[PDB]
Amino acid sequence: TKQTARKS
Amino acid sequence: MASSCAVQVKLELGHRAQVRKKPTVEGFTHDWMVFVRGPEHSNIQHFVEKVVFHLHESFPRPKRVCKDPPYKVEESGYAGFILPIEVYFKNKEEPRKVRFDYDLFLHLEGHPPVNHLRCEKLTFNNPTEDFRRKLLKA
Repeated sequence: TKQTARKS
Repeated sequence: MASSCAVQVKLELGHRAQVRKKPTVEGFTHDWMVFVRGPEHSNIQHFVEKVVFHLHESFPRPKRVCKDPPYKVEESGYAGFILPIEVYFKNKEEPRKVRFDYDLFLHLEGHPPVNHLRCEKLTFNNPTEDFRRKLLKA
């Protein structure tokens, strides 16, 4: 992916 | 009465995100900014009480409240998240607010910076006379 990791 | 009315206002939600030249001392790798505005520099402040950005609880003072434009938040971070945004109206009757779940996403190093725009139209059916006047002053 082009995106960084995510947080919830 | 014989007349009915439907007023429609347009809002632009959006965000910008850039990889920092050097991460912050905390480890944060990106600078971003998120915003709510109207188009053509319209004066939405006529009908918008406040805009509330609900940041991820990892951020200090996560409830960021903007009572006066520009309705924006500028932070540094290291990871994308969903950011609920609430626009409060200068109204007395329903709806008193509208909520959008904004995807605050960040791109990797080596890809271009993020510049994202998201258009949303709000439709008020038969507003009161005073809400209607503010809506149309915008």
